[PDB]
Amino acid sequence: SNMLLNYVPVYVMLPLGVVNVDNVFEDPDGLKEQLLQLRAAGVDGVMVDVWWGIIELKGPKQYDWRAYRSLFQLVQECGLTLQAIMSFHQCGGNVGDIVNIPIPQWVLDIGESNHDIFYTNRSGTRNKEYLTVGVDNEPIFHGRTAIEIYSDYMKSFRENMSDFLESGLIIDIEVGLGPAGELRYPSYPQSQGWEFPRIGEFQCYDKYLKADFKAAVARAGHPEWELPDDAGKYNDVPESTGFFKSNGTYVTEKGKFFLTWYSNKLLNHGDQILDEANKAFLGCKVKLAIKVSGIHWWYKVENHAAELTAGYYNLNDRDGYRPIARMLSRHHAILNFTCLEMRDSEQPSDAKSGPQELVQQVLSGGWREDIRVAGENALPRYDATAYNQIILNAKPQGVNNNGPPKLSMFGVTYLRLSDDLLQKSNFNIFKKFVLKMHADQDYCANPQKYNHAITPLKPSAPKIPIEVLLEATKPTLPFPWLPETDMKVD
Ligand SMILES: OC[C@H]1O[C@H](O[C@H]2[C@H](O)[C@@H](O)[C@@H](O[C@H]3[C@H](O)[C@@H](O)[C@@H](O[C@H]4[C@H](O)[C@@H](O)[C@H](O)O[C@@H]4CO)O[C@@H]3CO)O[C@@H]2CO)[C@H](O)[C@@H](O)[C@@H]1O
Repeated sequence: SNMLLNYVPVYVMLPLGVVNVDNVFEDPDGLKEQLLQLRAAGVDGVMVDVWWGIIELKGPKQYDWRAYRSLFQLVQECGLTLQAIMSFHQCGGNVGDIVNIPIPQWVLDIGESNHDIFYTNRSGTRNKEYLTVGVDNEPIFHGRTAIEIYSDYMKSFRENMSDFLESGLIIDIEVGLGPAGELRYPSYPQSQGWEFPRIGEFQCYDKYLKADFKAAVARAGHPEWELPDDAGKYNDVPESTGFFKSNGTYVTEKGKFFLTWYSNKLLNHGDQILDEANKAFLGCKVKLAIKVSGIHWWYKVENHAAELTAGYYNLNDRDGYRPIARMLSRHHAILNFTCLEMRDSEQPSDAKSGPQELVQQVLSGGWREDIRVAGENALPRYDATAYNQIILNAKPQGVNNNGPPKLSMFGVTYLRLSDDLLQKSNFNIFKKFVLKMHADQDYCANPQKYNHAITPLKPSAPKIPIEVLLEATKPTLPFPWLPETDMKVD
């Protein structure tokens, strides 16, 4: 078999706010010159937020798809494909967020009077960037539940963009499932202080989550159990907490029970919404995808504090990612792992960071459950170092000169298309990165040639029970990585 079978596509994220809060496509001409640059570089496609808070701004079911229609048209004129994010979250409080885009005002209005629709920490701070899982199924939004809102939105998108869907412009629909569009709790909000190598806080204090928790413990036989109260604050270190120190609460029954409850709320949140997405896009030539954050800090300590916290119940003896991957399998979805570039040695020692290990764990789990795996770089990088790291992760065992590689990622979405990137020296490097992702081949317009043809979305396979999902917590050894890519940028 051909080298082309080694190709991994590359996408570029568009700038935040290319459609402003006013639902206006501000600078088509500018963008256009940029896109044309990417097309000549050999880039396969681009990724864009489809902000819920811009589209359904006016009131319920008052969608205005016009400015996005224009943008998609321009992308299509430029010969690029497109990855569309159903962004049901706010833009603004996270790293890199240069523009503020909130959720719909009319939703915000409701929260003015029912504060418990937001994620809440133990101190009672309400985070407005995303609606809490606790209201997925509460019909308090003018008669709709939150899941109905998301679902209606995706249906509308589907019907209103059907021409672009059928012309094959859109290749994947990333379903936003939490803050920054990631399936996670907002445990590390910059907007509340949080600073890097801090552990973050559990976000289950809104009333619906607290009531669910309380009923559940009571059924377990411990009505008396409460939500954690010894876990510290955003910027603690684990050892400084009752919850996470050795022999702390996290390894008690109560803690295990809690952690399981907490992490399972995510799994079910993701499963239910993907169900809705599957039905909305049924028949379309697209794949669905979700985003999983890379919480590499504290990875190297037994407690994995930041991971727990974000709702990833990952320990050294409990795989907290593989169950997500298994969940994705019934929906035929892709796991988009949002941190691919970092090296362990670039982290402060005191953060006990294990980014490379975390990567191998996550991709291996996906590959093992037989799903497709994609990823992004978490932070803006322009150096060969970062690029060669992404290339290694893309094809962990190198290129197969006589067939398809044994392990390969399904795609990688580079972080942001800025002025800096297009600078002459930066862009020259990038061009190389693109070439080596492409395995030394020229850009290949027909994906069928590299074994990526998209077939019409089928219906989801049947619900897998939580027990079965949870079997995937059994630790496995990762697949073997090369120490260095065989296809470096230098
Ligand atoms: O336009 C698409 C979306 O883009 C933005 O969200 C993306 C994040 O910016 C990107 O970093 C990533 O998400 C998480 C990373 O996996 C995780 O490592 C972390 O980044 C850390 C970093 O590891 C650490 O060293 C540094 O010092 O602190 C950072 C922590 O904040 O958190 C990231 C976010 O949870 O992928 C996201 C989605 O593509 C926009 O904010 C989002 O609104 C857009 O939808």
